[PDB]
Amino acid sequence: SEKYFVKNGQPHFLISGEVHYFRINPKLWRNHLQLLKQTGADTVSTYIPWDWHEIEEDDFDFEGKTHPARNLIRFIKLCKEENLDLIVKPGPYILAEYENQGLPSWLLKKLSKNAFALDENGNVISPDLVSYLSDEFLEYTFKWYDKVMPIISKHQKEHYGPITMMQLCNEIGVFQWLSGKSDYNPKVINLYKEFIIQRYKTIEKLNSVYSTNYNSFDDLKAPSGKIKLRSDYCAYFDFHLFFREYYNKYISILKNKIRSFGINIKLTHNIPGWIYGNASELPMLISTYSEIMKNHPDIIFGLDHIPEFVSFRNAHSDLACNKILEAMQPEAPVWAAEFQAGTREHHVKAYAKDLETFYIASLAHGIKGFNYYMFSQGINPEGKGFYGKTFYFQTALDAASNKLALYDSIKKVNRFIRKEQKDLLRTNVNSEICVGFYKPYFFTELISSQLLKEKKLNVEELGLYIDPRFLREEILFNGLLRGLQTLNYNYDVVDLENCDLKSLTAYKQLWITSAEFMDAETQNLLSEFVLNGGNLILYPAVPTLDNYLNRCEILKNNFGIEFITKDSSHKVSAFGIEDVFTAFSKKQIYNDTNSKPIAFTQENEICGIRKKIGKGELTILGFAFGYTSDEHLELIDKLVKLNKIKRELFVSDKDIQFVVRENNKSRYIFFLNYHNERKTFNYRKSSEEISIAPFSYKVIKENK
Amino acid sequence: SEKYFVKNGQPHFLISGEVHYFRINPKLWRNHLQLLKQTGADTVSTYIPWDWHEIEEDDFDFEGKTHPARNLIRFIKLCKEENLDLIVKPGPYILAEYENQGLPSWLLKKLSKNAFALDENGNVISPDLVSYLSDEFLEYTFKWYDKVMPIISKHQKEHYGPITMMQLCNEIGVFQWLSGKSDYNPKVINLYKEFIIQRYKTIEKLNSVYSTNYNSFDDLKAPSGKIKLRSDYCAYFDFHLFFREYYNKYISILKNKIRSFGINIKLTHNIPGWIYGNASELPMLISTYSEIMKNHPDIIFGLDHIPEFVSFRNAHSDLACNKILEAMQPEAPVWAAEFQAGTREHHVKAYAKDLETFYIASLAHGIKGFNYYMFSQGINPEGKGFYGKTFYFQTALDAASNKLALYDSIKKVNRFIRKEQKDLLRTNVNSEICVGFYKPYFFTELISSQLLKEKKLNVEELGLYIDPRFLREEILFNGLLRGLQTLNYNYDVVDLENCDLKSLTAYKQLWITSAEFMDAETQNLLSEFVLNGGNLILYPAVPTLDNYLNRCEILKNNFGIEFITKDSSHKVSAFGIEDVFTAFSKKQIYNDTNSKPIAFTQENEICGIRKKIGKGELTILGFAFGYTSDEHLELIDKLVKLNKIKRELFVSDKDIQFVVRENNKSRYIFFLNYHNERKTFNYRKSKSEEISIAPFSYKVIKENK
Repeated sequence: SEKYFVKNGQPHFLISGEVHYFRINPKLWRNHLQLLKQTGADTVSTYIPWDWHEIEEDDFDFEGKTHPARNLIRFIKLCKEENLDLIVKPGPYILAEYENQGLPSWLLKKLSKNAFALDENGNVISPDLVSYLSDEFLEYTFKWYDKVMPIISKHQKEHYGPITMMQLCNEIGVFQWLSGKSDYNPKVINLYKEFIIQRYKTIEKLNSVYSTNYNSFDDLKAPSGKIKLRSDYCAYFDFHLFFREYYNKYISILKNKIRSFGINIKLTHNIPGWIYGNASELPMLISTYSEIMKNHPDIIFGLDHIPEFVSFRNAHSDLACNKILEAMQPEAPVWAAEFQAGTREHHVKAYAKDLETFYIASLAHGIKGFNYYMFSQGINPEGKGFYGKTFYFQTALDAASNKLALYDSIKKVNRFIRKEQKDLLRTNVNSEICVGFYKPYFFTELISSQLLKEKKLNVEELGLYIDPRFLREEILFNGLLRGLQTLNYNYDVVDLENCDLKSLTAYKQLWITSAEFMDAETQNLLSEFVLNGGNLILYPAVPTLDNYLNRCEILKNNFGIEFITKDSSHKVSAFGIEDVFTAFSKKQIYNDTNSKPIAFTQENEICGIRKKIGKGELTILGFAFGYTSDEHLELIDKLVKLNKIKRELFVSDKDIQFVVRENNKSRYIFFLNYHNERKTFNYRKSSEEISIAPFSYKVIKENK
Repeated sequence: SEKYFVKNGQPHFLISGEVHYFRINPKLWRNHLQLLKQTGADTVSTYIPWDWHEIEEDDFDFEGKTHPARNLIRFIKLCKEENLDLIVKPGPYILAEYENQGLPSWLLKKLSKNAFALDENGNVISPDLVSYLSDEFLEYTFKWYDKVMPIISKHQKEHYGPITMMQLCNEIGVFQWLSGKSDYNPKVINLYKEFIIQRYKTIEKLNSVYSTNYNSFDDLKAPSGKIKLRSDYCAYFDFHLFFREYYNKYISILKNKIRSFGINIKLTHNIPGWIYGNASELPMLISTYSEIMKNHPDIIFGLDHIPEFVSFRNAHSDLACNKILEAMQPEAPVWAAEFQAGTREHHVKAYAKDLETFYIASLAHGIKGFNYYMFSQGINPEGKGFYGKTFYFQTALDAASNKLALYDSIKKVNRFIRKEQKDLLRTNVNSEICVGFYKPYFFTELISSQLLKEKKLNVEELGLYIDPRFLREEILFNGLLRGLQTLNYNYDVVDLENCDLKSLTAYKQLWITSAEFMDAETQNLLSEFVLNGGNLILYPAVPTLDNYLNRCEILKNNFGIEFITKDSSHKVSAFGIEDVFTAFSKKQIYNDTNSKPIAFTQENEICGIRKKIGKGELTILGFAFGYTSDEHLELIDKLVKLNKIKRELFVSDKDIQFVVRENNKSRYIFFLNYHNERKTFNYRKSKSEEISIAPFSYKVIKENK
């Protein structure tokens, strides 16, 4: 049932620590590794920076010939001697606050202009930003691979070396997220043209979907600038699809090259997106990897969790991310490839007592393995740091291997995980609620994000009122998912793309946060789900358009729904809850023939109905709410209770969060106090009186 | 030397609690007032909502004829019976999470289009957002004042009523700021044209400053859209100067109207700007009040502090805000008109143990009075809540008057205040460091802010590289001021506008965070400061332009500086500190003439010097740093120590914050732990005392003599 790492044919909790040999005095390599093993960690993880080892063109030092900290071979030997497995990350990009993001200075100086990512005017975006599919870039990457990959191949577990996994590059696409800028390198744009011809076949077909007036594919230009027309939206939508395919073409080239060295170990990639201690943008970054995840069952994506603190302000972020990755990557364990230990930023403190609670919360929230990033602080050699001499602060170990406050917290958590892993890894939560993940709402990193200064997507110019990023961040991520977690209702997430109806029948309710657009396949899926006996909760809009903003009213028609969109006060009443604040003046007002009205505008127009369709049940709310009042928690609670869903426990203090994880034999109850208040409470199934410190936890075991 | 409130010729710490009579069962008003008085509070504060009392047009209820909680008159009488003084706040705007921000529904339905704030297209920005000088808006406002002001006048302290203070309107500009758009209403555009004609006299003089080619003032239009030319920047700069006059005209009209009722009590206004628990934009909002604070010595501005939590992430916001209000309003005590109690937002928790530390930190940080907002929870009657039925959570009292967890925290703090106020209010911190506040850098709410929808200002298009909002947010507010507080160096802030040289000579160092532009008056002031014996630290730029981006090289010439601007690595070395990360590739490279070079680029070019000039000292760094690395604290520490400034205490844990306040009689040592760590440390005045402090907690030590 559960997915988990395995060691010696038994469940294994992967405990890795990140230790950058190239940033640590080599006299202290053994001490760092011993102190890491002594916490109960089983694995160590590092970058192998191209710039650090190809010191000049075709001059490689992996043995400390030119700098003792270039002795990669010795570091691998010490990992083996100190009984740690090793994760290696040879790039070619490593980021990691390393100058030029790990690319050699000599390479960036030598590359032709056409090897760089270019803006729409043919100017170099950044002196350290190559075009991923540049011939010259891949030729040099391949020569780096020809030197580092034989070493990695020799030192795999197979050959009783320590190497058990390898990351390909680092956060593919990250520079487009950070800048909001696409690569317009003509070679990229040629691949985009081929993608469009492949997709539409004829200019007439393209013109019919986009409402363009092209005489041929020769008329077609890559989109740029603000979206003013529905045709611009269409072109940008497909440009996002193209980048997902392009990142798959890149990682496939690296993967096939790596496999040519007989490297048969597990391959990895990593997903960023936390900002200022919350992760509502991370699902957008998950969505950039949609094509890789479809085409590579053998590449495990892990999460980069950067909470910064642990409170009710961010309690919901890690769980939502873990659940969305599980939806998109069901056949691999959910693990944190970069699991905050200390802080990248001196002024952004990472307290041991916060991170200890985050580590236990992560267990509650289904994490199956993690890599403490950074377990060991580093000192940048020889000028090579982008930001200062020091790499991370408040780590488990400083760069000199001094133990810091976090060390004892990691040892304590690791001791618990080792004691419990055989049973804990085989537990799941009993979710009766399923929440739909509609990937096209997330396809906006070039047009609408938390990092994009000037928004290119303004849906009011397109004749729309529900912005997909507002919906996915405030109505879904910070709204419904935060509210369910706060109310201690389990949910699962499901990827609606190519979704199997049979998997939806497990759940008592499916929740769909819908904008005005949804593709035919998803409208058909939801239609069949209800007609066959499913209970659907759908808000804030019945969709009437497809992904290209062309008419598509399958779900509306199948469900017998009629509506007019009308302006009214932001507040509605719903299920007898007065003064429910909603996001929009515009609301769907429903015809109530064969329906039960359950929500009303200030002038008593019907903005929500319940209906029986076939064997199933529909609840439609023509208004948007997230979680910004107690009325929103009341409404989510009432909606869940329509299908008689119960929490696992009665807990006397509603502001205690709990997670019950179970299998046939074992139950774990995780109690999490995300508040600056000592809380005393009691619990029972739906003597037993417990006190939890501020920003703390308690784990109870029950035998069944 | 300290400014503080006075009652009967003695220092008085103003302790107010906000209690909304209109959101509380009137049978429980007395119980709320008694429980507030029992915390040691002396004052209660409330809005008087126009929508609540003018129930239809020209139908007024202040006596509970139509709803018991419209009985304002009984609430005033109960304040008197329960020995609480009263602050009243009749609007016209109140915000207060009240439908339509407090304006009557009947009003917003009746007003014509011209009464609203409009975008550059002519469209209504928000259906509750009026244009302040709208003739129609002011006519209805005056009719509301005609009914509420006689009541306020009758119940003033001078007539043995409880009313001691009144707020005019609420956070002027806040509704516009939150909308993310500026007001292009036609009353506004016409007043702007009069403003420009009065400022420049002839189109030729305007053209000489802006480098424009207008044939007449009739050709000049209110600036709109993005700044592409230095002349666009000039137009928007005057547009900012115009809005500061516009807000002064609004408050002036309200004040003159109020005074006509024989209302002689203290008038107030309240300052917005906290966002998600920090206040880096608050200085922008306070700068919009520049002309009010110059023209109205009798209107006391107070701060609206909304920390939400109390940690290292926002520790510097309240002190920086308190210091900037003191700079703009040096003749009145620094007070919080709204001092967070509970939370306005159910999903944004406010923990008693956080706010108790915030209260003590506020005392350390020089606060002289406050109004706990909200002391009492409310329930909206009759659907009046903007966002739900309940008004505030985790307050001192719930709407029923039950004590909640915060009540005992507020009683504890108030007890310490009442025991100590006679001495505590008279205490000062010994500030050897003065930081300059250059208001023009803040004048960007039309073009560049955290809330503005459209970024109109891109300095690179103007041939500049130092953005005034980046400088004031990251180099000054989150950088220098955060760094000085973290290092436990006391600083004062001084407004450079019409600044007296004698008010700068008391300090060992003056720190100026400078862009490439600075007016001739300020360039001249700083020149005289150093020539006369001042010690000046100036970065990241010697300015070479004035506020209209025209040539002004006064300070460069007076300091005998030559420089070229050159691109290099972000990293520099400064005072032997290697790998100091700086914000820009571009840096100032100084000639070494008659100077000591103290900072170097990766190509070892000189990007900082120190020199002696007349009787004074100059330290110039041609690179920008805030506080985003440990090297930045090292660099600030090195700079402070150039003039042998010392901390007041040796403390064994550098992450403990302290403030020493003293007068002739008493010394108070405030220790603040903004970190989630139980800390045990020792200290001594610069045999050591040992202290253990809880996470997110505080200690106060009083010493006699």
